[PDB]
Amino acid sequence: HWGYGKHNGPEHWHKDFPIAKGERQSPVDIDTHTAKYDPSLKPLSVSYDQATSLRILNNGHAFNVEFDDSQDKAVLKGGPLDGTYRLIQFHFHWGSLDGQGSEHTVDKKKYAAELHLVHWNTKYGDFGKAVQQPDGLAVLGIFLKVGSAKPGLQKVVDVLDSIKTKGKSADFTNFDPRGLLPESLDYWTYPGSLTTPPLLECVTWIVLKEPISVSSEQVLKFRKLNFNGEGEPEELMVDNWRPAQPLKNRQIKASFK
Ligand SMILES: NS(=O)(=O)c1ccc(-c2ncc(CCl)[se]2)cc1
Ligand SMILES: [Zn+2]
Repeated sequence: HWGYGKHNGPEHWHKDFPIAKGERQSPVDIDTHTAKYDPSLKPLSVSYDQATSLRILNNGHAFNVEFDDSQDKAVLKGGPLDGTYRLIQFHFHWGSLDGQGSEHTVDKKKYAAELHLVHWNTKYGDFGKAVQQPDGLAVLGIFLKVGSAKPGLQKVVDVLDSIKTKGKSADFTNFDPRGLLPESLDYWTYPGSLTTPPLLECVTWIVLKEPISVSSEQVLKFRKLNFNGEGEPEELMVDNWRPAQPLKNRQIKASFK
């Protein structure tokens, strides 16, 4: 029953999930002038050569591209992280209009969309145990702006017709998430949360500075998805983003000068 409408959207979530008003909630605004360069941050390691995508699912809130995480095949390491974090899924948040859609903001600027590559810390054995720990997850966040098409996204865009409604899934093998990465791995990092219920405070956020460009046609196809199930009243899957939350007692660190 939580969602993104007038009666069940982000300002209501605290009633079922009181941690919504917690001390390390996400997303946040990234104030680029107050983030401090941290020369001790190690370089980020994104090792996606052996990634094994399996399936694409409309879960009623976003679409997830799911990966085989039963072995160390697509891993994130380095940066602010200790140990090895395994890719489980990616998804996006987007707007009804190009002027909004991202969850994180940069000096209050909203991008058209935001990609989340979700990874779990292998020392906790599985995703469900990992989300109960303060260092359980690492989410790589990448902003999308509208301009030139992203060739590596098109395979995703073109399957969306087959998962229009909530609960639909489709086979989605051999998708290479390297084709969704900008050139630079310069990032900001801070401790935060899942940005949807249950809003668990288990995430090391790593948000890349360089956006990727996608075409207006690509993002228009995201906006034809539905929040509803098949044979229910059509409600377009748009504006599935949580707004910026208070920073509280946290510092955002930059990997670059
Ligand atoms: N937007 S986000 O990257 O912070 C993010 C990632 C993962 C989840 C969940 N995965 C399984 C869940 C219980 Cl079915 Se909730 C929720 C939110
Ligand atoms: Zn997300």
